Formats: sequence, C-alpha cells, structure tokens
Amino acid sequence: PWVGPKKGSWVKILRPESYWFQQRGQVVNVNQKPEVKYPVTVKFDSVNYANVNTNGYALWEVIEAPAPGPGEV
Amino acid sequence: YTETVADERLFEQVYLQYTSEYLKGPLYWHPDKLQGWLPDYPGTPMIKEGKYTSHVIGNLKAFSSNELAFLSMLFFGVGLYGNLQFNFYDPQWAKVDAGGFFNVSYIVESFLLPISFFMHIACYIQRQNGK
Amino acid sequence: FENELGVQAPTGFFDPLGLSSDGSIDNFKRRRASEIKHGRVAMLATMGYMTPEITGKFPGYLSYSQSIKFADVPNGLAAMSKVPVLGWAQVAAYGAVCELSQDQSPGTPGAAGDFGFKVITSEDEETLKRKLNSELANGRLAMMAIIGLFFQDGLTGGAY
Amino acid sequence: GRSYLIRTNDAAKEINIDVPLAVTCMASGFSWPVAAWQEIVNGEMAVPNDQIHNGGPWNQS
Amino acid sequence: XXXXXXXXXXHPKHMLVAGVRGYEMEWQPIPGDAVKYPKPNSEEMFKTMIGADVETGGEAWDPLGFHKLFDRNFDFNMLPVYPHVQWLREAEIKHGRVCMLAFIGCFAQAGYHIGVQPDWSKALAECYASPTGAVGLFQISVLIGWIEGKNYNGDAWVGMSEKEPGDLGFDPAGFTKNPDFDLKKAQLQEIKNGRLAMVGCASIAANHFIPGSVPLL
Ligand SMILES: CC(=O)O[C@H]1CC(C)(C)C(=C=C/C(C)=C/C=C/C=C/C=C(C)/C=C2C=C(/C=C/[C@@]34O[C@]3(C)C[C@@H](O)CC4(C)C)C(=O)O/2)[C@](C)(O)C1
Repeated sequence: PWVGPKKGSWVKILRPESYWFQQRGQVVNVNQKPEVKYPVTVKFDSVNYANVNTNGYALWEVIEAPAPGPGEV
Repeated sequence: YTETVADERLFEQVYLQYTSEYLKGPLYWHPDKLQGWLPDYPGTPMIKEGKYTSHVIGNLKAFSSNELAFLSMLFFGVGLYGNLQFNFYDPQWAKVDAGGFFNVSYIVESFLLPISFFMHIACYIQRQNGK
Repeated sequence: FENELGVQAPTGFFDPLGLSSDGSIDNFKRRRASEIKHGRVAMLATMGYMTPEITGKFPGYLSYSQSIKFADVPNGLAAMSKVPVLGWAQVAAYGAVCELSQDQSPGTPGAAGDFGFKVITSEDEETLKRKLNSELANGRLAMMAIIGLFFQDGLTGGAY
Repeated sequence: GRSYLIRTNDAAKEINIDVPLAVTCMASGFSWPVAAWQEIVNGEMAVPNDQIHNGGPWNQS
Repeated sequence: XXXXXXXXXXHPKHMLVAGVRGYEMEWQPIPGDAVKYPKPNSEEMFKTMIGADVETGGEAWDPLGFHKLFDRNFDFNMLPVYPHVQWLREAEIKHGRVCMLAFIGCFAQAGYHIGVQPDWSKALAECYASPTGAVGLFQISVLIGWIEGKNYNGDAWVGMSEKEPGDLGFDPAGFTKNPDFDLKKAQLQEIKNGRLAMVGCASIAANHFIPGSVPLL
C-alpha cells in the first residue's frame, strides 16, 4: 500500500522555515520505510540560497496541491 | 513493536491535546493566568460567544436596552444642541472676550455628545444580550 | 373582529370601509394600540385647549433666556410657532421616556392601572369591560373634538 | 514585462530573450488600462497569500 | 492503492485564513459592521439579482466588474474591503429613492415655497445657517437617523443580510401586496426610475457647477 503523495504529483510545502513554504514542487520519490521521519522528496524550480532545488519533507508537510500554472509559484 | 516516527508524532498530538486542555483549568497556576493577565477577571467576563457580555458596560450592565436608547438619544440631542449653540449659533466668544462669562449650560451640555456615542454603543451591547 | 372592546351602543362593528375585514389579528392589535394612544393623547389635548384658555396660565416664564412668559404664549395653534423650539423637542423627550417606561405587557395597551402612573386592574370583569369601553368612547370623542378645536382655531382667529 | 514573464515561465527565456515574443508583448501592452482592470476584477492578477511565501516564521515552539 | 494518512500525520493546510478563527478561538465581537464569516458569492448572486434590462444587453450589466470585487477580497488581502452585491443593491435603491425625491424637490423649490428662500444648490447651507422657525432640519435629520438606525442593512456588506435589499417593509397602501403581481417587474420599474433620477440629479449638480455642461439648466 503506497503511502504519501504519488510520484510526480505536485505538493504544497507546509514547513514554515522552508525556503519554499507555501510553494509547490514535484514529488521525486517517497520513502516507504515507516522508520523514516522525512520520507517525501520534493524538487523545485526555484533554488534556495544554497543553490539546492530539492529537499526531503515529512509526511505532514505536503498537501498535494494542483499544478502551478502560468506565472505562479 | 518499534516506535516509528508516526507513533512519536501521535504521542506529540495526544500530549498536546491533553495538556492544552489541562493548563486552562484551575490546576496549572502560571503567571500569565493572573488577574490583569490573559484570563478575564473572576466575576466580570467581558467576551463570551463572540459577543460583548453585559459586564463590558460596567455599572450600566443593569440598565435596560430601552433606557440606554432613550439616554443615548437624549444625550445626543442635548450635546449637539450645546455644540451648535456654542460654536455657530449664539457664539460665546465675543461675550466672554468683553469680560463676560460662558453660558455654563452650553459647556455642560456639549460634553454629552461623546457620552451619547458611548451610550448608544452600550444600548446596542445590551440589546444583543437580550437585556 | 367584533366582540372586541369598542362596540357598545350607537353602532356595532362600525367599519363602513372595512379595513378590518381581512381579519389580520396582528394588524388589529396595532390599530387598537394606535386608536387608544391617539385618544389618550387627544383627551389630554382637549384638556390642553380648555384650561389655558379660561385660567391657569402658569405664573413664570417657561423661557427665561427669551424672556417669554406663559401668559405671553397664545393658546391653541399659534403656540407651536411661539413656544420656544427647545420646549417642543423636550416634550418629545418626555413623551419618549414614557414611551419606554410604559412597557406593554400583553397584546393591547396595558400595565398602568385605571390611569395610575403600581396600581392593579379593575378585577370585576363587568367593570373591566365597561371602563375599557368608556376609555375608547371618550378617546374617540376627544379625537373628533381636538381636530374640531384645531378647525375652530383656524376659522375664528384665537382658539375661541 | 509582466506579460512576457507570464508567457515565458522559464529562466532560460530571461537571459536569452525570445525577441519575437518580447516585441509581441511590447506592442500588446497598449491596452493595459483595460486588460489589467479586467484581470483585477476577474481574479487573474492577484494571488491568494496562501500560494506565495509569506515570509520568515515568527513562531512555532 | 494509496494508504490513508492517519489524523496523527495529517496536514493543517491553509483553510484557516485571517478572516476566520484559527485553530480554536472566537473572533472579536464587533458591533454593527462586517460580522460573521464571509463566503465568496457576490458574482453568483449578482447573476440572479434583478435590474438587468434591454437598454444595455439584457444580462447582468456590469462592465468594470464592480460586483466581483467582493469575491476578489479573498484573493487580495483575504479581507472584505469591497462590499458584496447585497450592499451594492442597498446603495442602488437608497440612491434611487433619494434621487427620485430630490429631483422633484429641485423642480418644486424652483416654483414653490413655504413660510427660507435661497436657490436650490444653497438651500440646505442657508437653512443650516439661519434658524428662526427652522426646526424642520432637526425633524428631517431625526427621521433620517431613526429610519436608517432601524433599517440599517444588517450584514449586507458580506452578503448575509436576512432582509431583502431595499425591503424596508414600507408598503402602506397595499400597492403590490399581491402574491407576485410580477413583483420582479415592479422592482425593475423602481430600479429603472431610480437610476434615471440618479442621472438627472448628477446632471443638475454637474451643470450648476460646470456652466454649459448639460444642455439646459
Ligand atoms: C389600505 C389603507 O387604507 O392603508 C392605510 C390605512 C391606515 C393604517 C389607516 C393609514 C392611515 C392613516 C392616515 C392616512 C392618516 C391621515 C392623517 C390626516 C391628517 C389630518 C390633518 C393634517 C389635519 C388638518 C387640519 C387642518 C386645518 C386647516 C386650517 O387651519 C388652517 C390651516 C387655516 C384655517 O383658516 C382653515 C383650516 C381648514 C381650519 C389642516 O390643514 O390639516 C395608512 C398608513 O395610510 C395606510
């Protein structure tokens, strides 16, 4: 039984200290081990100050938002 | 059984939900729970049900809505009369300039306009609570 | 709407133009309260035309600033342009406080005793209806009288 | 500028300008006082605050 | 098959906005103002409101989209700064009534008088500057105060007015107490006449201060 958002599905970030808070990014993969605290891996078009466009988030920090659309983060 | 991160998060949620309810009770005694701090004064609840309780208007809490409405309109009339009869009609400036004295009735009445404003506010607050 | 107070001797349910054949109970209560209030106002009004005319004419001023005196104010229609306007607005106030001190207990005007403004009712229903009908008949007559005194005042200069 | 940015949702198009599209938007900008208002009232200019980064966190504990 | 996330590991999302209570609280009890929780419905209820007629199209005529600004409030600052269509209709009919009175007032005062005399564009400023038997200003102002203190339009700003817009319950001589009488048609005629009187009053006001603007005075 798959857990978390599907691969390639857009999710809105709910981590307040994240550089992409309330932004959206494609789900690269979700780790299926229940022991992993932050299994969801999300990649973004906008890099942060460390020039990193991907990060691993918790299961409770992604809400499966729709596609961004024209001129929308 | 091993404690997965989901189980730890579940314990976090249970602990927070229980403790946030417990600390509101009479068994936590934090300085932020003193009188003059966040909680309302014991016998004088200000806001309940998202409506100004009758205790907001202080000593007027026992007044009826009709009494407050009558006082509000009467004070509005008297204070507006005083202001208009002191500023524009029957000016007192020339009379007091030549050594005279103010018409004390005008001065006393003119202070009843903001009193009337707050009186009609209190009338509405009383009407909301059904008093 | 017959069997309600108001139908006594010279006419029964009087309505020539209807206005109550609809049977709206809420409408009748408001009309009844209006009819009684007008009468009650008119009855004091008819007293207000008789007394200052013949005598009374309260000693004093009624306006110390304008130097008016009660004797100066003409009786009847001409007063409402001679009584200082501050007096009329205060009459509206004294009416209002009693409009919000004479609270209504049931459906139609009540809660003052015979005219006692805590007095109690007339108890015996025969007197309860007889006095209530007497108030209505007196009030209606005064209503017709005060407009007649208004017309008489206009027709013949002063109030009489 | 806003029209070009909306129609080129890529960083590659900001360093290497799509000149035909750029001049197309430049010529199309004359009707801005009407198109901009029609976008304002029809919910196509602004974006709800819950879709862009509000700012730094000020609380959590 | 995707496993359902337990409530322990669910998400808060951002359904909780600045216009509503947060996790658990009650909003501030404001007196008569925008109260209660707003919901987007202005444009939708605007397409059901009557007033549209064949002079301009036949559907809901609103270029500039002033109706929709309430629905946008949620996108903008998430605050109902712009009124709902219910408040807009209340303003519609209030302006219409006031104009239908005011236009014939302008006409009558230029041809009628009572026992002070001063133009029409300076009649009020004169009456507010020379009281001799002019308690009529007091009576008119207290009537206005009582009327729109009693008939203050509830919570029309956020579209939650229980009273139908413009329905003050003033139908003394049973003019349209009929079950429908096409009450839509009577209301439409009222709105058309109110708009016409608004245009007339605007024409007169703009002409008196811009000479030769509107044909005839
Ligand atoms: C379906 C239906 O019917 O619904 C209706 C039913 C209801 C509820 C009953 C109803 C109502 C009530 C109504 C109409 C009230 C009517 C009011 C009438 C007012 C009367 C007045 C002003 C009296 C006068 C007296 C005057 C005197 C004038 C003179 O002194 C003058 C100057 C000069 C003198 O030389 C000559 C003079 C001649 C002596 C004057 O000029 O005026 C309502 C609300 O309308 C709805």
